Amino acid sequence: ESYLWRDSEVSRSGSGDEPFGWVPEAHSVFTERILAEEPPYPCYFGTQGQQRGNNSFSAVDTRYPDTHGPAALARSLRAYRQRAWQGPKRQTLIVFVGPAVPGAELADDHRRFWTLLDELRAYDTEPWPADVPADPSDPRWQWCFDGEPWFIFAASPAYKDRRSRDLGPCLTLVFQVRRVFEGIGGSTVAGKAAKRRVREGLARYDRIGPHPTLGDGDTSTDFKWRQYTLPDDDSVAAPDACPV
Ligand code: HEM
Ligand SMILES: NC(=[NH2+])NCCC[C@H](N)C(=O)O
Repeated sequence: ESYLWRDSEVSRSGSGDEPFGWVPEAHSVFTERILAEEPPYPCYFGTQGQQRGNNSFSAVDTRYPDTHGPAALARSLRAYRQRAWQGPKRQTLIVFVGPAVPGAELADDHRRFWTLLDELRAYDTEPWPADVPADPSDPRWQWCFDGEPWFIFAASPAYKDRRSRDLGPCLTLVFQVRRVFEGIGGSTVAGKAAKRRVREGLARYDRIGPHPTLGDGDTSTDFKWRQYTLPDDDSVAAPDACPV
């Protein structure tokens, strides 16, 4: 019924040539990435959330869009939002989009990601937040669903130098509600300490440095969309080029 899974429920996602028959493998690669010991995954928060049982999963199967597509993901997002606002603050939803496409370029995976986020809006039950501009060209735009803005980023196997955003063979969407950042807002002492620690991790793991669009946390950053789909290099997209 529900396509929202905890780690122990993933194996029932699918088998074989079924819808989601590739999902257990995608899940297994993801957990190996973020639990690796040497070098450790740069985001220790994410590692800790996995070890502690606080990550949830879902998927989109491009071969079954009527049943295992954007409409179903929108249901899973609503169920996740409810779980994310209870119990531990540091929860993440990880969504695999598959099956994997051997040979896909990063730009192909980014286009897929934006099309998904665009499409999901049609299946929201709630009014768009009246304090968040709905127009993606606005500097204060953020992707919103079920009444609130989310934190969201795209992971792909086509990230070569920014290996931290290679989470396995599928386009992967990593969703969180703002609750995750309680106590470690970018302007707090703890929040700065967390940036230093993750950034040291990145230097160890990736071949390219942290991207310029990740700010210092002292103000709300304009054109947050850019952080959703970082390039594999140091280039900065035109602020008006959000594909939604
Ligand atoms: C499975 C879950 C997670 C993954 C895969 C993950 C992944 C990442 C990655 C790849 C970055 C580097 C910046 C970027 O590419 O956008 C990052 C940075 C960060 N993450 Fe995580 N994360 C996870 C969960 C969390 C959670 C649950 C929190 C908070 C509780 C958190 C806090 C942060 C912080 C503070 C940074 C540093 C941002 C900066 O230096 O500006 N992450 N995360
Ligand atoms: N797990 C992550 N990559 N988090 C990115 C945080 C984005 C940032 N706090 C902002 O809204 O400007």
